[PDB]
Amino acid sequence: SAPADYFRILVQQFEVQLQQYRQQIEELENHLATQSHITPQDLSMAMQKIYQTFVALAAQLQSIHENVKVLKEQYLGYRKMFLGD
Amino acid sequence: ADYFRILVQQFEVQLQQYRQQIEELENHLATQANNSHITPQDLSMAMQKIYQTFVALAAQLQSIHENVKVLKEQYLGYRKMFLGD
Amino acid sequence: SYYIDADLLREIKQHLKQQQEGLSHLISIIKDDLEDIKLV
Amino acid sequence: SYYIDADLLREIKQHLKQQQEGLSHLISIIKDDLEDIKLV
Repeated sequence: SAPADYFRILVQQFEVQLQQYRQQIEELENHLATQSHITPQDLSMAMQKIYQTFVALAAQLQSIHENVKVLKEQYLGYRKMFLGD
Repeated sequence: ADYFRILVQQFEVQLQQYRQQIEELENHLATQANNSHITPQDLSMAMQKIYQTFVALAAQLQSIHENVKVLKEQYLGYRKMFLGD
Repeated sequence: SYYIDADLLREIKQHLKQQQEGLSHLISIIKDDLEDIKLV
Repeated sequence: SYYIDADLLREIKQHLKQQQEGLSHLISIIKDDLEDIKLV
C-alpha cells in the first residue's frame, strides 16, 4: 500500500538524516569554548547517547508498525474463519 | 506518578474485560459443516491470538514511552552541561 | 449455504474497534511528547 | 557570569527537533493504520 511504502521511505530517510546530523552536531561541538568542569568530550558523549535514543525510538516505531500489520492479518484470518472459509 | 503507565494498565484491564465479554458472545456461535472443519473453539483460539497481539502492542508502547522519558532526561542533562549547570 | 449472524460479528467488532482507539490514544500521547520536548 | 552562545545551542536544538518531527510522522501513519483496520 502507499502508506506502507511511504513509511518505509521515511524510515530510510530518517536513518540518513541521523547520520548526517550526527556529524553536523559533532563539528559544532568541538568548536565549543568551555571551562566549570565540562569538556567538549563530555558533551560529545552525552550527544552520542541522545543519538542512540533516536535510533532506538525509530526501530521501536517500525516494530509497532509491523505488529499492526500482524494485527490486521489476524483480523482477516478471524473474519475468514467466522465466514466459514 | 507515571501517568502513562497508569493509562497502559487501564488499557490492559480493558483487554481482560472485553475479552471476557467476547467469550460470552462465543457461547452463541454455532457449529456447521464446512470444508475447513471450523468449530467455535477454533474461533475462540483465533480471537485470543488477536488479544495476544494487543497485549504485545500495549507493552511495546510502554517501552517507547520509557525511551521518550530517557530522551527528556538526556536533553535536560545536556542542557545543564551546555549552560554551565 | 453457511449462515452466520452478522449482528453478532458486529458486537465483536465494536469491542475491538474501541481497543484500536485505545492504542491510538496511547501512541498519540507519545507523539504529543515528541512534539513538545526540546533541547532548550 | 557564565556566557554561552545561544545561537549554537539553538542550531543543535533545531537538528534534534527535525528528528523528533520525523518520529512524529511515523506515528501519524500508524494512527492511520489503526483507524483503518476493520474486523469486518
